[PDB]
Amino acid sequence: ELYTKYARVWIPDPEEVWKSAELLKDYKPKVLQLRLKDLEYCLDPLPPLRNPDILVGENDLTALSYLHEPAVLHNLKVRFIDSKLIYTYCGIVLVAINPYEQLPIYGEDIINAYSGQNMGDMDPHIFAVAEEAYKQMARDERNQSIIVSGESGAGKTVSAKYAMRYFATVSGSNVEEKVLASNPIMESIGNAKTTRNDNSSRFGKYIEIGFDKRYRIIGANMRTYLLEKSRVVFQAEEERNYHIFYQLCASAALPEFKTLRLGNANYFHYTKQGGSPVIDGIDDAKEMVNTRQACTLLGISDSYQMGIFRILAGILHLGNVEFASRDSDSCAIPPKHDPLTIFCDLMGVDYEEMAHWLCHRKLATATETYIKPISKLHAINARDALAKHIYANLFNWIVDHVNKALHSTVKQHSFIGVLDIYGFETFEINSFEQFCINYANEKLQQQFNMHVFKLEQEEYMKEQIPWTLIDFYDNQPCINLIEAKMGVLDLLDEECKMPKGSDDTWAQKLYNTHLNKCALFEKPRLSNKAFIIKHFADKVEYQCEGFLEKNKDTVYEEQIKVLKSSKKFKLLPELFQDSKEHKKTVGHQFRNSLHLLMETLNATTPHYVRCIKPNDFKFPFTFDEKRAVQQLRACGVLETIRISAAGFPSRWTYQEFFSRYRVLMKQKDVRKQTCKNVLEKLILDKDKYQFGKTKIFFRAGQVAYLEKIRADKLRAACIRIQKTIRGWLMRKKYMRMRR
Amino acid sequence: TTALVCDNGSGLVKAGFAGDDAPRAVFPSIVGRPRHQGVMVGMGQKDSYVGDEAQSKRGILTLKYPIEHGIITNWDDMEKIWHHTFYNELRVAPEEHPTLLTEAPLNPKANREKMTQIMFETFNVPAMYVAIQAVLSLYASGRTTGIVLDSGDGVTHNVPIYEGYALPHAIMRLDLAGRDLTDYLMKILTERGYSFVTTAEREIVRDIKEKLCYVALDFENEMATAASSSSLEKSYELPDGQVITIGNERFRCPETLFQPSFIGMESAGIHETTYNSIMKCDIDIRKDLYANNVMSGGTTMYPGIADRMQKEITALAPSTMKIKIIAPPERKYSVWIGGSILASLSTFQQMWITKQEYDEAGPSIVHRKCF
Amino acid sequence: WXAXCPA
Amino acid sequence: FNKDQLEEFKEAFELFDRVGDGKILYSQCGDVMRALGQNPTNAEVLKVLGNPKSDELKSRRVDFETFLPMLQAVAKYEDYLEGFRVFDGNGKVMGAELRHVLTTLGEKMTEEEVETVLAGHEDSNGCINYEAFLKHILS
Ligand SMILES: Nc1ncnc2c1ncn2[C@@H]1O[C@H](COP(=O)(O)OP(=O)(O)O)[C@@H](O)[C@H]1O
Ligand SMILES: Nc1ncnc2c1ncn2[C@@H]1O[C@H](COP(=O)(O)OP(=O)(O)O)[C@@H](O)[C@H]1O
Ligand SMILES: [Mg+2]
Ligand SMILES: [Mg+2]
Repeated sequence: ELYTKYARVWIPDPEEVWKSAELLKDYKPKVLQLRLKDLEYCLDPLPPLRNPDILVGENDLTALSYLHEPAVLHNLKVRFIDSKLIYTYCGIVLVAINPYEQLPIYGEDIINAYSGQNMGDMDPHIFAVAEEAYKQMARDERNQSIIVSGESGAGKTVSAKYAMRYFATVSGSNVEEKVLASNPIMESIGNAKTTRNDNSSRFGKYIEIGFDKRYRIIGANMRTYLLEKSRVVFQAEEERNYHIFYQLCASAALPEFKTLRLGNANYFHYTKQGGSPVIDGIDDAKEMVNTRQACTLLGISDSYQMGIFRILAGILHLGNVEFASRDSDSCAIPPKHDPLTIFCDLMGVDYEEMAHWLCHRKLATATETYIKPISKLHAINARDALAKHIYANLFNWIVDHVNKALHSTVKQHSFIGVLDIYGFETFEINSFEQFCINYANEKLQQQFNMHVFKLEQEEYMKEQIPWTLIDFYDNQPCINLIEAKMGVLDLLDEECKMPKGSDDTWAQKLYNTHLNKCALFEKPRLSNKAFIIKHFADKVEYQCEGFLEKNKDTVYEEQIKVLKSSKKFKLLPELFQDSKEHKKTVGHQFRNSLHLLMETLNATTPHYVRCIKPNDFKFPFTFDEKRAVQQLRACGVLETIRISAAGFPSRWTYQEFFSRYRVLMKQKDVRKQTCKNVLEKLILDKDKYQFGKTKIFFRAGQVAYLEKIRADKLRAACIRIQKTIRGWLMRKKYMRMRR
Repeated sequence: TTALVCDNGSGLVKAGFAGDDAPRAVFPSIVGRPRHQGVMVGMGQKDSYVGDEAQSKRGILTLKYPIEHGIITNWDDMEKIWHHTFYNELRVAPEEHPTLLTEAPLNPKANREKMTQIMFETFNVPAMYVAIQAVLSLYASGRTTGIVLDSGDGVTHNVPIYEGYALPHAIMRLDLAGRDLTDYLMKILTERGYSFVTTAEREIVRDIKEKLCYVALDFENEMATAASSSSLEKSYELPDGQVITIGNERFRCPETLFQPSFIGMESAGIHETTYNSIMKCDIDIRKDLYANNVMSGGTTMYPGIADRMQKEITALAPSTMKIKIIAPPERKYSVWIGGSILASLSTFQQMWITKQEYDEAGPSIVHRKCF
Repeated sequence: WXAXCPA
Repeated sequence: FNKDQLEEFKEAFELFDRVGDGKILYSQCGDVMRALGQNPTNAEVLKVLGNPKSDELKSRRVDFETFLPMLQAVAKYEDYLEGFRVFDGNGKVMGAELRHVLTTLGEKMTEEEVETVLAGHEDSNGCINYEAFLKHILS
């Protein structure tokens, strides 16, 4: 086909995912002579091939003549490292790479320059997609949403913030600063530390900006979804539960808190467990003074704030409660016990009532009411589930009162929504907390694939081409593996019912049901305990050991009624006020939260932003191939290029096509009538190329073939010109030697 | 949707929804007909009363039980009980909700066939299943492994289950039951010159049995002591305020469970059938059947039956092996709670016998699919 | 029943 | 070549001999070929020269008799115009662009050579009539 001497090729390499190569001698039809500093290289039953250098650095990654992982990686690399352009496009999908030191680029003059004009005309930027949302809302009168996704620390929150600053500056009427000032609260309650960075955000946060009929900004409304609350009770090594607990413990030396009798961070069972009481970047006692300012400036009264902190310390002290077993059947609390005593005195509820209700459970039918002892295991489950329920209701209550501080009672014609959510993820131990995140990204990228397919089908209507050239990958067979009536989340929640349940038996029940009944579920070769799911991004392996103990929530209604009974301070009844819901396991409350989130996004036509983290070590403004490839695969950008490469990825206006190729093609032809012959002259068949009404559609490689033959021809022209002017100039040198 | 779970003892209907914590309806499974002349023209008239109606009016009524020893003995009474259960008591249309039904381990197959036919033809429940009660008691008590002694109003049966395998040769059935403690109780109360000779009156006897019976921790001692002098003797109020006074005798009925020689039953007491059941079992399992004894069903509710069992089976077992008895205070319900758990397991959804599959298969399907 | 007992 | 041609070419060759040995350098051979009407490429020049190495190209000397077969071998408008029309479509060419391509593409020349050939051919806009420039440089 084509592989020829002085062509360039990309070679796979262990150190950096691809390396530049030059092809030293032409190919002929199993082994190649290459230069890199010399190696011969080999083929097994062909290497990837490299775009012409003038296209490298081009603005939209779809534009490239050859579309493959090496080219996308390089075009990002050079554009970030040399040119210092972070924002990039693939199709409709913006791609963003955090410069990780600040830049002029976000200033107001750039906001103005991005206002009012097509995002395809201007250079790619977050302002460009924000402006397209702002336009499409008024063009259609359909609400618009923005979806921001990546690894922890990729710049999701800062991308959201700049979209907010854009809306504020375009519309100009304050809501903006209250929205910004909400962030320290939502971090402190909602962010966590993980083995791969601090300040991961373990929930998904949606800001609704609402508009006047003339699209001026009236007010802002906040929602949250997919919160992850196993982290309250349970933490893996070098993890932390939510920051607020550490900030609180750090407070304890200060007189206002003092009556809570907080310990140090190691003291309490919940903060103890992860093993990282101190964090290297943040002075943790210092941070909350910012939280308490943010509460004050956002309309949470000093009356409420101490009630919050009293509830959190309540949770910690509850957690430190210790159970003495009697028997297989029964357990008890030791006769006088300090971490329950202080707990009750914080909350007010009578110690002797809680000591009974923690340890036993009621069950009654109208004739007869019965009280059972429960084992130490179920008592510990109950205690932890109660902690998770208090925490979830506190989170909801704080979000509600922030909403009350953001809302204005003014009426809303449409809204734009800006959404920040953890990206698809893989770590080299995976456990139910991470399995949920991966399943949520399955749904969001169902929506993504169905939308991008629909827009290409519409573009092929707008400029007439048959549908059949389009066909697309769909991830419904995987969601049916996770979410349907015998899916992993269903067999998991079943064993929470089962009389004796354990990871050893749940794994087995999966294998029996799934293992040869599917092609997406596969057993990791050397283990019974793990199982592997072939997500759209990757094969991912999960360890069953975590799931059942994290999975389980049941709060015994007595312990809530006993908390509601408090008269000491009024917040605590106020949380519960607003059943079948109490029985629901975490897996089920997650499925139903994601079904809400999809009910909210399916109402709306999304735009997308993706953020990728250059490097593990937080080095400024430099890039490591070996992460980036993984990130770009986890964004689905690589399946986006692979699908487009299967199609007609490069679009050309007839006018730019004329401009570039006129130097190739002859004056005898004179501008679609020219192309009608010239394209068949140059290229064997229409299968390579479509004529659309105002555009041309090429199968990927062909544009490089054009550029190559154009450059060869122009070199021939320039060579002949030089040699002609040399001939007479040498006749001048002859006349000078005569002189 | 959520299945219905409905349990027919001889002695109660217990019904409610799958995944509910405790049954939504309990009432005695008893049908009463008026026997006397109705005088008052324009007063209400009914051809039958069911449950707490027949309770409220019993003096005027012949009360009869449709179920004798877990066998449904005439079907229109039963049909009328189920009708009252779904429509009046639970207010649920059965067509919308599948149903789960409960049976003693050895009773005739015709019971299952008729119980199926009435469910599909009369109510058109979407799907049905039938479960052996002793299987359900393990679900209720959170165990995979145990021997269950389960004793109802009409039947007592043993089923050993090791690690999810029932073991059918092991399985034993006695007809000592609450009803046939009561039918003895009347006859010995005659020794004190009280007589209770009609079914409405007989239920008063059963209220005596429920309130004042207890099990002798050892029987010859108290039979000597109370006869010598009685502190123990205690006295009960009939519905008209007559006080009647019962001495040694209140233990003598529970003892029939341990000595069917009184009633003239061939068999040995429940302790010796429990031991002979484990002796039928393979010696490998027996160590764990001895530890997980589960008591089930209301006839077990008599105070001290737990400790009388723990004591008396220990004498039969070898000393090296050790005996533990489990009698949670809710055990009367447990056969229903186990059905609440079983009906909600996601794997169970394949288990069910479905209107299409019945309509093709004939009601004999319940033997083939259900067990 | 049908034989050995009344039901 | 006839006797008259051989005499004129030998005389011209001897005029380019700056050492008196009746020889020119390999590196001057191309200059002599162009002065004698040939327009060989550097590849063609090296080929008739025998693809000389830098050292012999700059210092090895050959007389006319060895050059002559090479001149013969080298010896053995509308395309040229279209080639110039490449850089046009008003019939002009930027002086800056022609300078850039001649000094940066192909067998790159020095800025002084390009200035020399381009002197006087561009107008006030900085446009070159390429048909006229081509006729001029072919004369
Ligand atoms: N566009 C940007 N310009 C400058 N700094 C950035 C940018 N994006 C990210 N950063 C830096 O990287 C950090 C991590 O991103 P952030 O959004 O705070 O975390 P997350 O993405 O998990 O919410 C930011 O706090 C900031 O220090
Ligand atoms: N609290 C009690 N103490 C003693 N006997 C009881 C008690 N409750 C019920 N019974 C007796 O047990 C029988 C009912 O038990 P139950 O488990 O409802 O039977 P079934 O499950 O067959 O309906 C009746 O004979 C009743 O007299
Ligand atoms: Mg964030
Ligand atoms: Mg029973």
